[PDB]
Amino acid sequence: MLTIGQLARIFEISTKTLRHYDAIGLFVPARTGSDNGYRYYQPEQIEQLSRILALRRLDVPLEAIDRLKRDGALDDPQRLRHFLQRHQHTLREEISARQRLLAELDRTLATLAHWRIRNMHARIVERPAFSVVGMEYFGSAPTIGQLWERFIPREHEIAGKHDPEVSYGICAQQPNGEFHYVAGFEVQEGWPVPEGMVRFQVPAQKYAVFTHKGTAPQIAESFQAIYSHLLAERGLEPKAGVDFEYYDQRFRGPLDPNSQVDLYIPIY
Ligand SMILES: Nc1nc2c(ncn2[C@@H]2O[C@@H]3COP(=O)(O)O[C@H]4[C@@H](O)[C@H](n5cnc6c(=O)[nH]c(N)nc65)O[C@@H]4COP(=O)(O)O[C@H]3[C@H]2O)c(=O)[nH]1
Ligand SMILES: Nc1nc2c(ncn2[C@@H]2O[C@@H]3COP(=O)(O)O[C@H]4[C@@H](O)[C@H](n5cnc6c(=O)[nH]c(N)nc65)O[C@@H]4COP(=O)(O)O[C@H]3[C@H]2O)c(=O)[nH]1
Repeated sequence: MLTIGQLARIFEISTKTLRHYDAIGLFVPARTGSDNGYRYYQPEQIEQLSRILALRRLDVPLEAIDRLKRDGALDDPQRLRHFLQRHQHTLREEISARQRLLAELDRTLATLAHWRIRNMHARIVERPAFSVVGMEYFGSAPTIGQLWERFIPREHEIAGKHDPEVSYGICAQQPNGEFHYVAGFEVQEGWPVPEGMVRFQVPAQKYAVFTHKGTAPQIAESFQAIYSHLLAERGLEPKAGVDFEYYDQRFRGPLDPNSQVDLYIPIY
């Protein structure tokens, strides 16, 4: 025979969970110690307690278990299997119903994007030429976001940062056809350029500035809307030159949906 401590041990439960079961009359010990008032169980009851605890593991309430114990369904493998399949069917439907909501949710998230784009209004500004030092990349890559994580650990090595709280994602066109991306900071001329990095000069330009209020992978969608109609709808025409992303305090990481990024679109 097993003591309540031995039983509770091999099932890793508390000893009063078992006295409780005894008070309910759900799981009664085979006999009570006639000289210590202790509870003692038979090895034949292990599989019975095992099934009781397996129901509790399925979050089945104890009063349910007590209902099964009384009307004999708990000690019947066919009636018990029936209870479990039924409960299984509910779990599957609760999952299906929630999965349907995720589709409706994801469909609703898409419409929120168009609403955001419709609210991305342009502000026109002219800015003089300024110098940028950082890690450049020559070539039409299918990575940028990787250039940034390639660039963030070496940011410290840039001396003479005129304004360290703002950085730039510059994209310059080449008569090549290819484009030239550079991630860096505005720094005054004369300071040394860390090894493996470059100094890029952004010319003076007229700009249309669109505030992208979203994630960084979502930046491309803003660019698409900008060149598909947003400039035209405002009678502005893009001009060949260098654009850039303007990251300041409003930027909170490439995957934070609360990040804001100004996109300086050169125009006529
Ligand atoms: N103080 C106390 N302890 C209990 C009681 N019921 C179970 N135990 C504990 O459970 C062990 C084995 O239980 P068992 O199957 O009755 O197996 C027992 C039982 O079959 C038999 N036995 C020993 N003493 C007595 C006794 O006073 N009366 C009876 N009828 N049988 C006894 O010898 C086996 C070995 O017993 P133990 O080595 O002492 O070890 C016992 C004892 O530590 C109880 O009412 N009082
Ligand atoms: N046919 C049927 N009768 C229902 C239903 N819901 C309640 N009842 C009746 O109402 C009594 C108490 O229901 P309760 O307050 O929800 O209290 C319930 C509940 O808290 C728990 N319980 C028992 N069976 C189940 C079960 O299958 N699932 C769950 N989740 N809880 C149960 O234990 C109590 C059961 O006490 P009983 O003596 O069985 O008595 C039950 C039962 O006769 C139902 O969906 N179908």
